[PDB]
Amino acid sequence: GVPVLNTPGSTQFLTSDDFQSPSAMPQFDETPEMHIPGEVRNLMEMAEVDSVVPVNNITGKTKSMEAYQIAVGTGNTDKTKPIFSFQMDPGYSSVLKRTLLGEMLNYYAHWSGSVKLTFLFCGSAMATGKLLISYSPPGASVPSSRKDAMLGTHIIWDIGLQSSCVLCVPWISQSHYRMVQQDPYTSAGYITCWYQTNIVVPPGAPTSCDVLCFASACNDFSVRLLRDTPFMAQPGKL
Amino acid sequence: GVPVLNTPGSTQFLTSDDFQSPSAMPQFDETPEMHIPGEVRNLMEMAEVDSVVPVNNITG
Amino acid sequence: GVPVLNTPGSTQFLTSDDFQSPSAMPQFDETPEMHIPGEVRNLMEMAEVDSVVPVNNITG
Amino acid sequence: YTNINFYKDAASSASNRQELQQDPGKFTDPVKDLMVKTLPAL
Amino acid sequence: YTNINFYKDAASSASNRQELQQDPGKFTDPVKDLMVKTLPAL
Amino acid sequence: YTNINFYKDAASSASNRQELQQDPGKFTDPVKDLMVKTLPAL
Amino acid sequence: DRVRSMTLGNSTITTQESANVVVGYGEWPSYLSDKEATAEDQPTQPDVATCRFYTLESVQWEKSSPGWWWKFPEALKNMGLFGQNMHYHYLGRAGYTIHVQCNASKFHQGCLLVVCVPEAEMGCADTSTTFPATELTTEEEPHVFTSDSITGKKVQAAVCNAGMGVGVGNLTIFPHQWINLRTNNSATIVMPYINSVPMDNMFRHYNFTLMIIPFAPLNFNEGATAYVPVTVTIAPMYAEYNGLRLASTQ
Amino acid sequence: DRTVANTQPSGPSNSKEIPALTAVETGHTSQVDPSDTLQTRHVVNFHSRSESTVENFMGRAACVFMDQYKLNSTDNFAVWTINVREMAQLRRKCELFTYMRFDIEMTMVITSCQDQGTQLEQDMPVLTHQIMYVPPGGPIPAKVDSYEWQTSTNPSVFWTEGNAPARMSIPFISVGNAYSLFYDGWSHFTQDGTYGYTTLNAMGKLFVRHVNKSSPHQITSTIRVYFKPKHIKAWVPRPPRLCPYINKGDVNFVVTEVTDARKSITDTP
Amino acid sequence: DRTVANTQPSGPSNSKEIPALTAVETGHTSQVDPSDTLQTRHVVNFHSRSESTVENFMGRAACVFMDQYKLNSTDNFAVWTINVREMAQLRRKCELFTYMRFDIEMTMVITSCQDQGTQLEQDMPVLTHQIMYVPPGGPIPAKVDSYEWQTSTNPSVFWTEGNAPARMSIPFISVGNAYSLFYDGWSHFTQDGTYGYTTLNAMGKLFVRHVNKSSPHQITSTIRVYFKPKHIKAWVPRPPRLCPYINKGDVNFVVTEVTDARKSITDTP
Amino acid sequence: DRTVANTQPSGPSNSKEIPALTAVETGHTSQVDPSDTLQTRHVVNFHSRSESTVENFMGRAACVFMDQYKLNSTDNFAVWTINVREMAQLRRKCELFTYMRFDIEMTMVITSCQDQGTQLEQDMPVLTHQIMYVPPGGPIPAKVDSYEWQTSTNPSVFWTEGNAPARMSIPFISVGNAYSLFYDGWSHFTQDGTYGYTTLNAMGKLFVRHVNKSSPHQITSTIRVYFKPKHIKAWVPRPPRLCPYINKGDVNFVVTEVTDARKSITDTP
Ligand SMILES: CCCCCCCCCCCCCCCC(=O)O
Ligand SMILES: CCCCCCCCCCCCCCCC(=O)O
Ligand SMILES: CCCCCCCCCCCCCCCC(=O)O
Repeated sequence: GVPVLNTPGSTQFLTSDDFQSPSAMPQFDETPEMHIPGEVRNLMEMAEVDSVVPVNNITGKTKSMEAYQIAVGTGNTDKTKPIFSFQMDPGYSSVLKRTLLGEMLNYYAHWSGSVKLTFLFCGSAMATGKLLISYSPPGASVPSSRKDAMLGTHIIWDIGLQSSCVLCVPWISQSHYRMVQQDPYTSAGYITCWYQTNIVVPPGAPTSCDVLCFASACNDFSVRLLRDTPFMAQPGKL
Repeated sequence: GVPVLNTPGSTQFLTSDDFQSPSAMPQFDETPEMHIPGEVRNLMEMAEVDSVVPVNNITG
Repeated sequence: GVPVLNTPGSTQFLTSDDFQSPSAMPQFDETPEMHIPGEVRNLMEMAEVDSVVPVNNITG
Repeated sequence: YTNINFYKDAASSASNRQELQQDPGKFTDPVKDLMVKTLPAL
Repeated sequence: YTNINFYKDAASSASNRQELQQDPGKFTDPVKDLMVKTLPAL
Repeated sequence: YTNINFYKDAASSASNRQELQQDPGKFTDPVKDLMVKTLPAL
Repeated sequence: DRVRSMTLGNSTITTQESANVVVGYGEWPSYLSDKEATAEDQPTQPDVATCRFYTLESVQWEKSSPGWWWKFPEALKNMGLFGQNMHYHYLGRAGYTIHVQCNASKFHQGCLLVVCVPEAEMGCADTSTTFPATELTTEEEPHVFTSDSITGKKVQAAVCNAGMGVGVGNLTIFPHQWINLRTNNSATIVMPYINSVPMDNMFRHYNFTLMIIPFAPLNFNEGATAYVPVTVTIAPMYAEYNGLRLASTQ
Repeated sequence: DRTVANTQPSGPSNSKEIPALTAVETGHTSQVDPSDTLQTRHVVNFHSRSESTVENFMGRAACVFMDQYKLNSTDNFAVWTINVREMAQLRRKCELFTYMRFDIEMTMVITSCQDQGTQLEQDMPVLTHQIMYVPPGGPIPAKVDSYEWQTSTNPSVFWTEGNAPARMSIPFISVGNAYSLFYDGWSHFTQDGTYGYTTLNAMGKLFVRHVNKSSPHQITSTIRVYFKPKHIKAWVPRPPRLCPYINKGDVNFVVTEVTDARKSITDTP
Repeated sequence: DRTVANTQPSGPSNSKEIPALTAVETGHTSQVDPSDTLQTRHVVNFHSRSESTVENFMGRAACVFMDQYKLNSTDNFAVWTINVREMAQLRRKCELFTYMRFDIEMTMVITSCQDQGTQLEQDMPVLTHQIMYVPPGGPIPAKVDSYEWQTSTNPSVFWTEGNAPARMSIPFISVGNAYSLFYDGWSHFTQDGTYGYTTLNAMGKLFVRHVNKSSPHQITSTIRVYFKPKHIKAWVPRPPRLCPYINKGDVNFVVTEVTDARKSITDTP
Repeated sequence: DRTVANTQPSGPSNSKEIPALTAVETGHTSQVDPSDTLQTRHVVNFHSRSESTVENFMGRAACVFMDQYKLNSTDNFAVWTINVREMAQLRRKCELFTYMRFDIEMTMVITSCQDQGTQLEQDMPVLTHQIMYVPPGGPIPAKVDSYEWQTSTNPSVFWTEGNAPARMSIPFISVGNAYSLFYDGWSHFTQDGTYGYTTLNAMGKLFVRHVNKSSPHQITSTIRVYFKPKHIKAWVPRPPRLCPYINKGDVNFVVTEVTDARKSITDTP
């Protein structure tokens, strides 16, 4: 007859608890294990893998293959205007919301780390050109000229044999963590591209080419708070 | 007054559980054991024994 | 089946008690601490600080 | 745990569910004379 | 008892109600130069 | 506590929530030949 | 590093512009061990006869081509002694190396994605019924995707979802390589055996699916060659078979 | 529980090293760090990827089944085939891997409510419920008072209302070496039958009933089951499902959109 | 918990050894292994015969008795002679051995329900039940308020409704060295009386009743008893019973069929 | 647990030491002791400042929320944004410091009562309640039978009435290094939006509902939540709030009086 006193919180079911429970099947023998290649252990490994980003999310292209194609041209017209522009925020920006990084980010409410974006030039081997890609830290309006975009984190890409260049955002934030949802207190910056030089092609070559972008997380990325994804809904019984 | 917290799954009866229970008859003395030939211990021993198979299971 | 006997005072909520309780969020990682100047530890430190006294509390 | 008895009586104990002992020779081979598989039976 | 934790998490622990540490010098004496009670202040 | 098992069965145990092991090289770097970041890829 | 040479059996493949080969998940294919074995018999292990390159039919990459898919290992039947052993054997194990060839001049542009999806499951266009097995596998010609929603007792071949109900751009998680006409003209992927059971019947189970989807459309000017062929070559490796009986006519 | 990598100081550099330039046709993901392309200071990172693990991600209960049985023909008991493809919330999470091994920790919640009628005057004692798991191939009851209810060998749980919810643990009970969520094959060897993962799913059925024989007026009850996977191992990560689910049996879907439409290519909200 | 035997490699052989040939008139079962007649590889078997043991096979509760008693003459209490030949589910399992020693772990489930009447307005407190085991030769109660109910020496259990089911353990209480399930003899020495196993069964009776004296309206209760054998030993295995049971007292049966009829000798479905 | 300082003996003194004289413009508080200006004896003080600590001061439960939900549209469930600025009793205590780190130990008390109606004859079983904490950004239920209630990832607690009150523990879940009770800033970078501490408060919502589907007659329930901070650290002490609170969102106030009026300067009651 050991004297015991019950404490508040007894006889309750909490989803996030670890308690021992009696086994329904006693002394069951399981099948021997086998080595299956490709064992994932953490969910950040999937985030690190590169995925294509639907930059051209304009109307009429969200249900086709043209959403991933960033068109480039060779001309004298509109050489002072941005090629593309979007928000750096991975959580809610439509451009990169549904990517592999975004999908895993929508199961969490906090995030931190750095993100890297690479660009592939899908054009003729004889074509050559240069491009300027810049990241503007938050605190000012979106840049409207290349003079405004050359005062931030920028890299000059020379198209050639390598055919790919990587841009890294170096985690400039006031706090240690940011919020996946849109909140004015914590927000990222903007990504913009500009023409360093025009694209020159020899006679007999296609005039227009395409560029594709890939986004992935760095080795210092982490997520702390756990929530449910907002991309799934069940109206009725299946 | 040791503080304890009840866990889900209490006050239930599961057929396949092993728990100690109070004895109805305390200090009962059983009859001494005796050696009875033919002690089965596993149910696969009976399976190993050969048995006739009704192959001709046709009607009648 | 350890025999236990409940004692009076069980299944009650007292405001001034210290008991362990299950955690809603398991294995959560908190933000690293930072040194913030001006850490109060006892409430008598605030009492020791001098304050102005409204002696002339007359009407108006 | 799993080896502590809180009751004096022996019947007030858990079942022995981790014992594995076999002896199929009682039924499969009841012959008095030894028979070799390689050698002919008769 | 009173020093045994039955839960792995650190937040699932009792409050620290037996700690007594004080430092009134932060607020009572914030002056850069030392002041002696016996000696005149100025 | 936290390391005592009151049940013989292995499935009747708490979840392993304090294990941290990673291997991103399986997916990030599946190439047969080693690639150096400083050196050109091709 | 561009040049590479692969020799298996009595066949050899030579390439002058290519990238480093990709091993699936970092594990080279091998033979089953005794501890992981479950069968009780002596496996037959042909080496030269059933492990060599087999060149499939080629296809033309037109400007409006949406893509193609193949469902191995059934596509490898009736070719050589690999298919013949399949008919007479209930169980089998094998590994594969996939080489895809597509060449163009310096005045042509375009990009291709080559990816192997393990245990890819295809849904029907009509959600309330199922499709015949002919739609998934034909064993002679590649099945083509489409750029619009289709109807009937057929798979949803829309390139947007790829027939699996997932984003087309997220397929890079699986082992893959890219074929950019400006840089390379050949892609090689080595895949190990991946299955829940150590061995399984080849005919009724489709281990993996090879999908080629053009992200960048092919474009060229007048006077250039308009017929660009795409050829796929696969070679089984470490073939093992257990269980011998009468041949299965299928 | 180790932390993430720290940042190393960098300075101006002019040389032939090209960390930024790479080739994406090889199939390799670049390992460039922010220090490689910018001038950075030295910071010590104590952040840990402790909640991103598969075990912690899957370690939370989710609803899998819901049904109603009444006490006053076939409405007095409920029958459920044990499958994890009936609730979208848990189906999406478990379809990110091809093969998985795990041990479930099932729990149930049972509630009862009197039905609205003209006459409601009644006094009833406490209620008791029985849950029986029939192994595959076992006899299935056809009536509330059928002979299968006496569980000589099958497991059973009896839970009187008012107490804590019942909980049980089940080990790995798959014939193969793992649970195959996606199966690309046909049941028959002639490439016929049922195409999908239904062939490999051979889990048994579950039966719930009221122990009390009768009540003066009708009473209805609802049972909800929650599953928590533990001791979990995963293989072959898969992309998330974009399109909403249509039917539990198959993976049929409708054409959807990759991302939300924007006004223009250079439109920043 | 050892595993089963592994397979050893074999090769082609031509010699005078004849493992396959044997004689079945000797009464010995052949010990031929698959390696002896075929060419086999080497495999390591980790399968264990852990659930085929008698203790694990018998280690599961089964229903043995069911009856109803009412609260408002002889209907207020129930009388049961303790026998294991009343439920077919457990009778078939325990008739595979001639002699057995075991210790039971009995448990009971008690439910109550109000009876359907014209007037049902009543308010009643919780109910309590008493179960008494009368040793062989002891006085048997004849009324609910009889004097035998005060258990000076007999065991008793009181269980208020709403709590966990009661459980008790009983040791080996047989006069002989084991429980004789099958007895081929007559009670009297003149080869007369009752033929069967009823003579050796001398177990006592069980009595259940309501502790509460009366209720404004009739209430009925049902008790179910489950037995789990533990610390079990078995002797003389017996073939399973083919024909369905007819009467609890004896082993009388009707002529049945060995196997299901097939179309022909060479008919494969 | 040390004691306070003891008193030291003093005697008559005539010298140039001036402990009493000081300057208050320096910003330093004088450290004069009673022995310095008077003749005192020697006493040993054993008094300890053990209950003046911040941890003990904050270590007591306080009510933070109260609402009603009914069982019979949007009245069947309650929604609460987790904030500590709704009850004056705890708001005043927690506004004495600018920044604070603490771990709460929440508990709930749930009571139910039948509503007064013309017809009150009903018999109902025990009631069960569910409490779900939606993380920030998570979907919010819009109906009692909505799909968000199946907590695949969100935490939940089920408490049957009649048992002990439920209790849970929550760790430090702030993005920053501490909880900023007072924030002197604007949400937007253009000095617009909402001014106050509401911008930094990003805590999630709480949902409570009835598990039982329906009742013959309406029943209403009330839930009260209590918070106890533990493992607490405080910074930047602040003066107590004089004026009574007006609105939870902001710190708006009305002009009040410093002290109670007296008759005259030399008036002693
Ligand atoms: C009610 C008491 C007995 C309950 C027995 C346990 C319930 C049986 C469920 C076993 C299968 C669990 C895992 C299957 C998941 C899957 O099919 O992928
Ligand atoms: C109700 C409390 C007292 C109960 C006493 C225990 C019940 C008596 C049963 C004893 C016999 C058990 C084993 C007999 C089986 C058999 O007859 O073969
Ligand atoms: C009902 C079970 C789940 C309950 C989850 C815990 C409740 C969430 C509250 C977290 C915030 C606590 C501290 C916030 C105080 C503040 O805002 O200053």
